[PDB]
Amino acid sequence: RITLKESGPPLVKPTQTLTLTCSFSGFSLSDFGVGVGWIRQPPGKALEWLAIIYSDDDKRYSPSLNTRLTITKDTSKNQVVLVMTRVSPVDTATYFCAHRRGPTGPVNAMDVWGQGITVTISSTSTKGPSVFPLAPSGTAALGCLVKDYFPEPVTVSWNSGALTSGVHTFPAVLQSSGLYSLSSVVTVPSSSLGTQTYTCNVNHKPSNTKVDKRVEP
Amino acid sequence: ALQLTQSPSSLSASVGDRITITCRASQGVTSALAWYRQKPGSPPQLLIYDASSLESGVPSRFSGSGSGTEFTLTISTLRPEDFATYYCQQLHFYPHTFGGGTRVDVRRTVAAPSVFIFPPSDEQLKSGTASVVCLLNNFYPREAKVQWKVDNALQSGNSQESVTEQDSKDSTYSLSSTLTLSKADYEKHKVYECEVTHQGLSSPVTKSFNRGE
Amino acid sequence: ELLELDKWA
Repeated sequence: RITLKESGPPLVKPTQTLTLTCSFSGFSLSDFGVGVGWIRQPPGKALEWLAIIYSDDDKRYSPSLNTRLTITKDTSKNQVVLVMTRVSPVDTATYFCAHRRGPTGPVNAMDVWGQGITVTISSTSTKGPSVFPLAPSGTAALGCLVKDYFPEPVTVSWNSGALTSGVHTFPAVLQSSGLYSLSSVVTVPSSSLGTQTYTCNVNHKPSNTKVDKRVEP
Repeated sequence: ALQLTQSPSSLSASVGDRITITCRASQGVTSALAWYRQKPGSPPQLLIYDASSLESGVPSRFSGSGSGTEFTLTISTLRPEDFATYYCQQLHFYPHTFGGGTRVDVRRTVAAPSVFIFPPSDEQLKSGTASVVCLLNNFYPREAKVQWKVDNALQSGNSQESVTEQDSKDSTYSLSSTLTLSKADYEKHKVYECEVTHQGLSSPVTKSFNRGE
Repeated sequence: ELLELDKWA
């Protein structure tokens, strides 16, 4: 049936321009009333409407983003394009393009969405993480602070995979510096603190950086 | 612009439950309202269009009614796959607004978090920064409040936190908060406190440590 | 607002 797919750069620098493409199939921007819109979603936020373009080249944008967006269509390539200028870190989000049915009720909705593309705005370059210990002291907790890496993602395991119960690897946060910081903790029995050894295995492939950090009191 | 208010914003349920959810428009949008279910990692999925019509392929349990300014989405018997976030969108006026969303998670008994505070490492102090993190382990519901305090001064704008997904086996959440200071500032103070507020705690819990003690 | 009406309204 109808399927759409967004493409472009997952990483963009503040100020630079973001160009995204929506490639679809199963329909054509030639069928009268058909629309293709753009919707974005900041990590942990709600959906935000961006713009819509129809078969006649009819166009509409978000009043708030109006002087920063330009939407077009190529009916030969069956693609829609969105240009967003002077992006800042608040533009980091997942961008979705979608299909809108045309006059045959059913135009009142976006019926088919692409899976979206994650774009991150950072003035940063690839960088490996520094791995710090979160020392412990009934249930006890300990962990690893995987700080200042770029870009995502990073992998963490405990005791070379042999430890999975009680583990909680949290979602990374984008610090104001442009670098990520993530936390991984495992909860255990205080009595095991002195005989068992806990080591987190950190792997940031983007920078070819591997660290094994043993953690104790 | 046209504001769409979704209610409730978050809601907990169990399989086989009957739930109804609402979306209020500040202005009449006729029947031009759509409902979407969005599972984590997955994009929005059309359930209801034109406010009351079930989208082809969508389970019959979903239903929608409303017109003008009031709209509701009902799930007669909710399934495991219905634990997601729901949104309403109006396509009557430009721009085409979306509501803030209703997050539907799994109910389990109220569990207070286990709290742990982690002083920064000596190795990181050299970098010139000090990160102290606070752990809230296995709690429910999801709302928790973390307040950082250095020598009883309330910290603001210098901490970041992230929450895990609701656990598959025990339906709990876990949170991590990080307070970032400069090495100099960390060494200028003594008490580091992480205060946690949450439904399972009658009174707010505080975990602290004195920097050189 | 003097809010614009959608293409199909």
